[PDB]
Amino acid sequence: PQNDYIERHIKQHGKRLDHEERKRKREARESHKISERAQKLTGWKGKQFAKKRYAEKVSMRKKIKAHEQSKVKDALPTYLLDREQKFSVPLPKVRGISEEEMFKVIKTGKSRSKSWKRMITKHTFVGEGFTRRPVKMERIIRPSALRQKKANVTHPELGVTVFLPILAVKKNPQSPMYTQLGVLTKGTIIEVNVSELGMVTAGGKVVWGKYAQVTNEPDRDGCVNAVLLV
Amino acid sequence: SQSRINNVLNKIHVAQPQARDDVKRTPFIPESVKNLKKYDPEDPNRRKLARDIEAENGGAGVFNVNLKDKYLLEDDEWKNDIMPEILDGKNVYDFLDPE
Amino acid sequence: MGRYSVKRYKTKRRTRDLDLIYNDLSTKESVQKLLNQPLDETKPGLGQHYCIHCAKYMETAIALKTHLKGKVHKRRVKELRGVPYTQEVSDAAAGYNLNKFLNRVQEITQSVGPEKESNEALLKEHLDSTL
Amino acid sequence: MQLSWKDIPTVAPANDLLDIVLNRTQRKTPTVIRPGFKITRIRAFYMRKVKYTGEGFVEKFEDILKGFPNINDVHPFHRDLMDTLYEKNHYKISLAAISRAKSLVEQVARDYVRLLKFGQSLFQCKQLKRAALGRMATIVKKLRDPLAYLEQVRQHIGRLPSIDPNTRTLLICGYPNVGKSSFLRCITKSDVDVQPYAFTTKSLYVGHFDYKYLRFQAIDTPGILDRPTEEMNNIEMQSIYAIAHLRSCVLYFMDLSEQCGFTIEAQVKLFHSIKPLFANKSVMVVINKTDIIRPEDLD
Amino acid sequence: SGNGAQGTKFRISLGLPVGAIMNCADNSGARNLYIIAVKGSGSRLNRLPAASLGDMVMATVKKGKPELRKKVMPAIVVRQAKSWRRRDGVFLYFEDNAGVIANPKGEMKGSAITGPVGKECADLWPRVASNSGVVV
Amino acid sequence: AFGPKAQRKRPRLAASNLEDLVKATNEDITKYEEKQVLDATLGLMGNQEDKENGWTSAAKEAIFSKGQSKRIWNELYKVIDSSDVVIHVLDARDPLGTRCKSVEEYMKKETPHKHLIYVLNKCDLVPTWVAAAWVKHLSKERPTLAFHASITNSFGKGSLIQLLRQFSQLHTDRKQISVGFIGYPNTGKSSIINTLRKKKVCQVAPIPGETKVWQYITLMKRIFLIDCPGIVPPSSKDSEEDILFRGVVRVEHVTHPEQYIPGVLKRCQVKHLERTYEISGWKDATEFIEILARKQGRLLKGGEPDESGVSKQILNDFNRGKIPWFVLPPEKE
Amino acid sequence: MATRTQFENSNEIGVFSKLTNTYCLVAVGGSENFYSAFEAELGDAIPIVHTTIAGTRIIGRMTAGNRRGLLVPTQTTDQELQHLRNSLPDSVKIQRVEERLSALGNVICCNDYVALVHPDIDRETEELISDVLGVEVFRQTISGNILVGSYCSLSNQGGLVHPQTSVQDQEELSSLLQVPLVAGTVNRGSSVVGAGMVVNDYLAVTGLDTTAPELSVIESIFRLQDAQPESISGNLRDTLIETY
RNA sequence: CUCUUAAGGUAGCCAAUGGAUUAACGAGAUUCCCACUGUCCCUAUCUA
Ligand SMILES: Nc1nc2c(ncn2[C@@H]2O[C@H](COP(=O)(O)OP(=O)(O)O)[C@@H](O)[C@H]2O)c(=O)[nH]1
Ligand SMILES: Nc1nc2c(ncn2[C@@H]2O[C@H](COP(=O)(O)OP(=O)(O)O)[C@@H](O)[C@H]2O)c(=O)[nH]1
Ligand SMILES: [K+]
Ligand SMILES: [Mg+2]
Ligand SMILES: [Mg+2]
Ligand SMILES: [Mg+2]
Ligand SMILES: [Zn+2]
Repeated sequence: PQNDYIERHIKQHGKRLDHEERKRKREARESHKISERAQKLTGWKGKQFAKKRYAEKVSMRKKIKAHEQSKVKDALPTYLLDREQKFSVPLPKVRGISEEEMFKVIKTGKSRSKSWKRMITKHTFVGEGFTRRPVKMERIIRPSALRQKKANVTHPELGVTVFLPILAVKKNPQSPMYTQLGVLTKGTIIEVNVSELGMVTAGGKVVWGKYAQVTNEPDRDGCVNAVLLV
Repeated sequence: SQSRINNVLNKIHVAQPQARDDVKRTPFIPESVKNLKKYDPEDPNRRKLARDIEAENGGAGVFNVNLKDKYLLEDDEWKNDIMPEILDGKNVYDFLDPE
Repeated sequence: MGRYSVKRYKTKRRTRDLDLIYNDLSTKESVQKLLNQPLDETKPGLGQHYCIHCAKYMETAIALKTHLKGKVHKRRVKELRGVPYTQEVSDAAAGYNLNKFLNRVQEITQSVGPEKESNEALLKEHLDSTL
Repeated sequence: MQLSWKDIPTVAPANDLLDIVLNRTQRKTPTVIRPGFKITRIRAFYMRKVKYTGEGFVEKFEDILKGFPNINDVHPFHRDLMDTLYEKNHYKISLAAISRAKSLVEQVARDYVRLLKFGQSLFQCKQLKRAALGRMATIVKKLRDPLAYLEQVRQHIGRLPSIDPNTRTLLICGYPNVGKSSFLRCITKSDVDVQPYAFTTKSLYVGHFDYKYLRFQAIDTPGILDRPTEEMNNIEMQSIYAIAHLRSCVLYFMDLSEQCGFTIEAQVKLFHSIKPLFANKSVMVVINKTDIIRPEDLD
Repeated sequence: SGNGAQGTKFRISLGLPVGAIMNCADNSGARNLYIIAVKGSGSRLNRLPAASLGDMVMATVKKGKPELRKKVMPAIVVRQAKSWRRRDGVFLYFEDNAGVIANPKGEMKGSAITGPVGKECADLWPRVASNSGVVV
Repeated sequence: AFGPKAQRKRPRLAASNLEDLVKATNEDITKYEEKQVLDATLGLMGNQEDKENGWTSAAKEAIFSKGQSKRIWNELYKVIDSSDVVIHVLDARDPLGTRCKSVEEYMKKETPHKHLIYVLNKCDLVPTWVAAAWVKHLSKERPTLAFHASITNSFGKGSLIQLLRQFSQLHTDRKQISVGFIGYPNTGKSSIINTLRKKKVCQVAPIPGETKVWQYITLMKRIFLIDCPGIVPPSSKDSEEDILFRGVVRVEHVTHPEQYIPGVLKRCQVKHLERTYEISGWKDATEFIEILARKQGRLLKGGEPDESGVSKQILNDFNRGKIPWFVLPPEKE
Repeated sequence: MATRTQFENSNEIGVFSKLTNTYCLVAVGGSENFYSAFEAELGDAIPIVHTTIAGTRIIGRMTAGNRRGLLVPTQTTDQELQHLRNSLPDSVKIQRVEERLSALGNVICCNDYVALVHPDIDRETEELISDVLGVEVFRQTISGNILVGSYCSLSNQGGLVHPQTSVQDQEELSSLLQVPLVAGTVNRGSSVVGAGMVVNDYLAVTGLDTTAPELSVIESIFRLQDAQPESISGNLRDTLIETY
């Protein structure tokens, strides 16, 4: 068969003789079936059924509201219309993180008798030109999978988020030791490259570096989120 | 195109014989074959085929055909006769002989 | 049943049959074909140095000569002296295809036998000359 | 050539695909883990979740990508026909969006397995697995429009007639209502509908017959209006591309009774206008409807 | 019973498990065949798949043409050394194990088969029967 | 664009006229015919006809994928992350064949402060001018040092040591520097380290995978050397034959080595082969193997020559340097 | 007079049946549909016989004969031989042959007047073929192919050889057989034509998968229809050029 | 102030040889091949 052969077949032969009646009775039985499913489905399927029922009812209410609203009834230039898009920090206080949580003891030796190496369990920024220290003298371990270079920065102005490279770690509120180790936890002040935002000072200089505050826990969600400090 | 020429010639040729002897080799068609009436599936009065016999008796895999029914013997009562095979450690078949 | 007989006469370690070797020796064409073989890489001695009686390849001509000077080869030669014992002999001893067996024996004694003997004589003297 | 592309598996939309893959993870991988177990066990549990979900999405995307035809590698007749039917630009952009989603899902799975190697507790490991699955879900949700387009394309392209561009072909062409479909019905057993109104036939129809122990195919085309190519529409583009590509015997049908709605002068103008199309193709003119009026008794 | 086989196949004693090497009885240039799989094989823990006469196997050529080598191809077993029962009333066996190269439809790659072919295999495979000079 | 609610009824870019349409379609058909002829020269003669008869190429042996394990690559990235200087060890017989271009790219992109140089080892296995030309052509890209590794009779040891002293003096801010040795298996990294130490401190063997973990060696108080397991970057153009002739696989685990013997005949000079093996007169690889086996007495039970054993020994001789061969350097400009 | 049928969905008609001018032999397998396909063309004009050879079904490949004789191999039981003798009239000679090459259908290709034989058949088997089948005997190959009975299909009117048979070989074989020869396939490209079809002077039966050009060539060479000689190669040249 | 790419056509100069790629030996560690087989498919049977 070719092209719309089922539609042509219906046009040339019709449907089954009980098609309309059977479809009509199925649609009439739908109300009983929906009630039976709501009371009989169990577990995950029941929870999904209730969730979908709530969403459908919300959608119907919005459609009714829009219909009745219809039945009742920035100052951009010409080339931008018809187009779419206190010195307190936002996190003055964050959860305290102890050294027991921050560091993991690494055991060394054949019988695991030595315990002087420590591994940082959080995400870090190691800076440019990082080379690992030789393994015999490496006390602090900052593994490469937990090293970050870029962050999602939200600008309070214009409400946009951009993926910006990290320039430095300015202040980790937990400790200056974590600051100098480059630990990126919630509330850490970082320096970010803001070159693609196109900022200019009052003197005509181009801004390409500013500060931001980390607003999430990268050890929990695998990424760095920060809000720009403006 | 000269590429598909040789094989076309080789497969389009018909080999022909030429004499080699004065012996007549003529096609042989039996008289009953040449007098046979053509079978018609859509015809009320046709020969009954063995598959029709099978379908009316048991169908395929249930009908048990008798292979002795077509025997051309001197006496037709001999058709359903069991041929003995062994007699006292001897095969009957290698003693069976005219005269 | 015993290990010696099992591992010597296992079916996968079978050797050529004596009636087949008798047929190999009966005709001159078979003798020449088995005497002059193409260089085969997978046979000992590159397919040369083949004793027809024992159906056996030797690595070298000196090996073939030392083999011909042996009781094993003479045993095989003695075995190939008589009628090659087909199934016809067993059938006739049972008393079946008697005329066929007797005709075969007459043909062996009249034609096939002496021709095989002459071929064996020529083959032995050729092996003596070349070895 | 493949010549026919009915064997493409069904393309689920974005929400349905999310349901299928995520519920497959919840069903086919174990769901019970305890905070009292070894951290190695907990990490392996959540790593298996992330990896299995990633593989499910990748297998769906691969089944999509392998099934659909390669528009630039098919015979040029099929390339032009599918371009007319489905808009080649949108076709390739949708398939490329699927390919990009596949790459992003693989990257997310690899990144979060590597992170999960350093998880210290059930809470952190669970948060990392939820982050990985949520990022996969975001990627899939961004595929909503291309998936719906591709599902429509798959359903339509599975029903296209199989046309061999290198076999023996009789092309049938002319104005609407001149008898093209009627002649195809007379010479083949194709079931093309015959009606007294313009453009009953909106796609190419194929029939077959045997002449001197050879299989011939005949192509009925939608009618052609006498317009320039710039104002020619896609329905006529089907016939134009068929005539341009298929080396054949083109049969141009003429009606002298003008019951097609067109005059004899217009039909001759159409012939002389489509004259450049049948170069190095055998051409015949069939004057249909001679039971009404014959060429003998013209003016 | 395999694709291309003609009808059903009754059980025969198995003689060729995976890892066996049989001779090549056709004239396609192969010398022996190494069995790596058996078509129609069942499944049971620790049990080796094995082939009998008239079975289709997947085999590689160990000795023969390099063109035939490094390729996995179907083969049909035409002789076996393991004794098997014929329903007429005799146990019988051949001197060697032997197979012939085929395609998945069971059509012969070579043009002739040297040596006898078991009746069971010949009756199961029509192309083997057509290429056979000796049928036991 | 398409569907129940589609509004496109015309082509976006119509042909200018029917003459343009027919000419473009004729050119497209001719290009398609030529392209299909070109792919029928190879692919239909190969892969497509194998499915018709049901033939399949045998499985790729797991031995040819050695040097590509996650453990080895974890070790490699660890040594790179620890190294201030990275030495890429190349075989003087086939340096471009033994180059790790992907790792060079990654180092130039992600770690530009690490200094990457070339050491061309096994320079005693090629003629003098071949080594000179290879040093000249590789120096256009990176600093290259020709080398012969040996504890007692080496070449280039003083040059390499004074170069590492210059690197240390440049990084006087660091209290010590680390030099990591990377490259293909069996190119001689452990040998070079042993040569610099004048002591057998790293295990050396012709079998691939002799070095399995990294190893620190103190050369001077301010210079450390890091031995690394060999790596083989995956590629699609490189075949199992190329991998085998680069000395990467264990020949004793390959299935049929007689099929790789013709590559030996292609890569080696005939007079050199006949001087190495005291034979002559072969016209093909199988004849060469048979003659060598009969000379050596490598016969099996029954007089068949041991083709596989002789082929494995030949492949070992080629890789271990008992047969002279080299790849010509690029032409002088 | 070329018909198409299958034996239990097999296109190998010549494997499972034997057709001469005066009798037809069929395998016993399953229903009576194969027998009835032959009976629809032959009626009661010649005997159509159900038979087994060594308890097998491959009877066209196990036996050879013509309108005067029928040769069965040494594996035939006394009971099968007796059943064949009871079914056929005395005008057909029936002989059991002691030959090593027991696939007589594969190793003998014959008609009422001549026979091609495998080059290694016995002298006694050749004399028996000459005496019982009543034909001249020639030791031959079809372009290097032994198994002439499976790689050639022959009648008194014409012959079909496998399509890789050269022109010179065709000419020499046609002179030996004194019938016109053509090269072709059967059953949609099969080269084993003798095992693919059966034919006599007034009937040919091939598999269902035989294409219309192959069937037209078969009818032409065997002169099956009333006005269809072997000289319509010129009339079918266009179809054969398009097909080949 | 200066430093490295001058070396060229399948084996060179320079001092038989240019070597630890060391023969032999070894209840030393390791890989593979032939032969061989109840290690196994898949277990059966006999003696004390
Ligand atoms: N009198 C007459 N009318 C015809 C003939 N062929 C077609 N028609 C009529 O013409 C109308 C359109 O024919 P159709 O096959 O749809 O032409 P198409 O539009 O070119 O495919 C139908 O209503 C037919 O009844 C013919 O040969 N004679
Ligand atoms: N002739 C020669 N052989 C060498 C040289 N360097 C190394 N080899 C040999 O090549 C083989 C592999 O050496 P190895 O140090 O283990 O290479 P690795 O895998 O990179 O560590 C050893 O047998 C060495 O003796 C050299 O400069 N010349
Ligand atoms: K090594
Ligand atoms: Mg129409
Ligand atoms: Mg097991
Ligand atoms: Mg090493
Ligand atoms: Zn002897």
